[PDB]
Amino acid sequence: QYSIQQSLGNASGVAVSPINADATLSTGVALNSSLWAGIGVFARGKPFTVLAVTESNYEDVLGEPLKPSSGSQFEPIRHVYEAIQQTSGYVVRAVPDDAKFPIIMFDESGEPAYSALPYGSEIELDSGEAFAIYVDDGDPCISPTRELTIETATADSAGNERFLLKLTQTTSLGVVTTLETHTVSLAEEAKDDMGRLCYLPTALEARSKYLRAVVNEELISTAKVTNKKSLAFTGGTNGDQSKISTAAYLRAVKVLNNAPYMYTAVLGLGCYDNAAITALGKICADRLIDGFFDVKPTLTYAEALPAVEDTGLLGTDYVSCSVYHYPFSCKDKWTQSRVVFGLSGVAYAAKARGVKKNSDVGGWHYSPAGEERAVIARASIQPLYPEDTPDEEAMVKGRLNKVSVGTSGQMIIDDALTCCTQDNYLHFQHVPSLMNAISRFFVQLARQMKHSPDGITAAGLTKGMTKLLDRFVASGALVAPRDPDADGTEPYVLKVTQAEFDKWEVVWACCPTGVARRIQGVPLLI
Amino acid sequence: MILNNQEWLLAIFKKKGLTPTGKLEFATIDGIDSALAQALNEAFDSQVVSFND
Amino acid sequence: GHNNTKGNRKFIKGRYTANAAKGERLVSSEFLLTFAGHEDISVLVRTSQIPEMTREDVEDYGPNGVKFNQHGPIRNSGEIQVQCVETIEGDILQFIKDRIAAKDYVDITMAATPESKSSGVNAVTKAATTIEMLDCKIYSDAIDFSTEDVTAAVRPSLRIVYNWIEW
Amino acid sequence: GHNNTKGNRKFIKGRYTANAAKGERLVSSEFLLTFAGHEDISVLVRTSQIPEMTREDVEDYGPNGVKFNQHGPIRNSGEIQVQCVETIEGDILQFIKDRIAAKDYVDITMAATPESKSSGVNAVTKAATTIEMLDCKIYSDAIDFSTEDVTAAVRPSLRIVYNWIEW
Repeated sequence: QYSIQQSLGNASGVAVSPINADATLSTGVALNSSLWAGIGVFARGKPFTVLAVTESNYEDVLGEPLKPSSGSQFEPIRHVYEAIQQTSGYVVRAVPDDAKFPIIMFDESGEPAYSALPYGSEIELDSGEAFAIYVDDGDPCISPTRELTIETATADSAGNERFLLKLTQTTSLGVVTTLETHTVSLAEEAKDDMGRLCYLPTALEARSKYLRAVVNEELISTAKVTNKKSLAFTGGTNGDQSKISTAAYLRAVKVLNNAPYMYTAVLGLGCYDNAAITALGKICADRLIDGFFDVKPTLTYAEALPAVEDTGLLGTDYVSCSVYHYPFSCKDKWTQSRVVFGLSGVAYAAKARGVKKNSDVGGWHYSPAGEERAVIARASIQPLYPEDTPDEEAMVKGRLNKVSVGTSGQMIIDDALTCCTQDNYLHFQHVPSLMNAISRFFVQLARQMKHSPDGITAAGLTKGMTKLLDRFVASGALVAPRDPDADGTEPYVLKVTQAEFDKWEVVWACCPTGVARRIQGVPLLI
Repeated sequence: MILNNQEWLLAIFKKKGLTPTGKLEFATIDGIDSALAQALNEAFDSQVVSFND
Repeated sequence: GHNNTKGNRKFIKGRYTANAAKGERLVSSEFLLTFAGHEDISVLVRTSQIPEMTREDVEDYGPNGVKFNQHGPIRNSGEIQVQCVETIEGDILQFIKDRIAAKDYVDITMAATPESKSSGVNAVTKAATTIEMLDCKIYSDAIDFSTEDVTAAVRPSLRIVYNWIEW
Repeated sequence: GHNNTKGNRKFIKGRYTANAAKGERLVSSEFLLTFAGHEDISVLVRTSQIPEMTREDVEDYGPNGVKFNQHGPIRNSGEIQVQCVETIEGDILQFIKDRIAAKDYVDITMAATPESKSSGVNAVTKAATTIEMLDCKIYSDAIDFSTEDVTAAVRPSLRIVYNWIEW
């Protein structure tokens, strides 16, 4: 045996880092069965843009979870972590107005100048300044310090001058790590050792995920750069993130609305603003999609019911939107600190588990509630308001869902109701879900056959619908009518009515599968 | 989502229908002779003789 | 003649759609063996198998003649028959000679690689259809050579004994 | 019908090239036996074999029902079935008579001689495809004679037991 190094350099060897007394190892996996969406507040991230996060990116993208001691800023990341165990999704970040990002400007001689600007604003280069480098990622450099290093390199083959740009990260303790390195040339027409372009803005846009640059075209030609030691970004900060105005929330919701990624669920990740919830419900009803929302968990049983009516969801417009209430407490995963947060992303997990059962059409008839699909996996549960009992009938009248302890011992979601006051077989969760899935399939069918020599025709619209309805019958979503004498044995009836030549009409009826939720036993004695 | 009672309204399309009339029109075979006469000439074109005799 | 005959093709159509609802049927010609560190032989395999996946059974006769069969311990070790083709450079013979000369245990991976589930020129495997066998011993059988078999190619038969099945 | 179907012929082309990368496949009609000092009989052979090339196995049942198979001693001796054609001068019969009359041990070499790897009128052998048997005993079986077999030539069957395999 021989010596063992602690860190790897450029030599060929095997290194072992010192033993770490405390650390956590996490393993992830990727799956794209169903796509969710939402809004929230996080540590770092490009604000007001759609971000795609998987199980292996939700730490790099987004950021390190915020400490619960800050208050009201930790819920969204916990909801995202709970929901991401099934499939990936999309997130839009909302940031307060008093938020700035750092930037360093360079003089013709090469000295740096530090400043910060609001996220909305655009960089304007003062006369006498050659170029500026700023941070594209919405990451303030307060607790982790980011330093920039410049040194010279060999000149280009065609006589152009190039230099090395390096980025480093330093913690509060003093541990220094290396993030990125680049070869950059100020000349417009320059090439890398690998043949790629070395123009600073183009290279930074292409092969860097942290930095961007803006140059002044007039004075770029007669510019000189000298070697500089580590220079740290300053002035980049995030305002108080516990106080977010409704305007930012509405802007994030509007950003979600105009997205082409075609997700299949919308989630309220710890957002307890009524206007934002109503906007999210409007988005949910627009796209023929399911939706899950949550009321504030700290409210008692008595105050929870009016809080459901406070949001505008309760009515006939917003069908297939569910509201949950969870006044319990649990130990946080990252730090065992006894945090409280609601149930959003646990219901979606149950729905995704139900959907994964069928592979042809998805099997949307499975209800989210149940002791098998829906389980709450948390460390230790302690009721916030013991010796208190909810009024179950009032909750049912109020379209509020409840939770209960299962046979195994873990907490279970025991009901699934949508926000529809009328008695239309629609307050059951799956009944709108089947019809929404069929409607989406029909829309995709009708979009495709428009590009046909004839176009949209009544004869063409019947064959495809018969095929799709037969597939849905095969999956078990549609069943024959209960009374065979009064109604026919067919599960669905598809017919076309003529009327006049100009006006046609295509209609199909369906008999949805039932759910078993109330059971009664009657003992007797011989 | 236009939803009334338990029924949805999904889409409305525009369709065009054709109703025939008894009238008919057909072409004449008179121009085919002229077309053939013109086409025959391209055989003799693009032909050259190197030396006169 | 028969008074119970009655035709119903909606039922048959429903059965057809239900059967066709599932994706595909795996063709028996699509598989791959790995052989751990000797990955140059994977091309020459021509026949393989999947382990038994059974348990021992315990028989108990109760009162009167009542009998019950009970689950027992898992069966670990078994045999697998593998056939390979032979080249004119003695790849299979050299492999068998090396394996006999030095006592070794080799891990063998069996997986199904259909054409439908593939990207580019590389086959992609699924965890559901992948099985593994550890601590295997590779043995050979008699190899038959004969004239008047001008249309045939020599194919050694290999016998592999595994000691653990993992998935 | 099936929604999982997708065609990909680049993958199939890659598999075809990978299989064709190796040289050829040995035809079963190309071999040769030597029989040590009696090299005039090598022409008349018509069927041969390669020895078993195996090991004994030792079975041990661990705690609960866990079972392990372990390598054992090599197998030295075995049998090989060889068929020869018969001439009207009794070369094979005289050979068998002489072998029975005097107790002898003969070394037998089996090699593969493909037409592709040959120079001149002389075949060349490869160390990878050549195996040797030492201290062999040659025995005969019953030879069948019958009328109405006008289209067949008599083919005696030989049984050879080897005692060591070397390469």
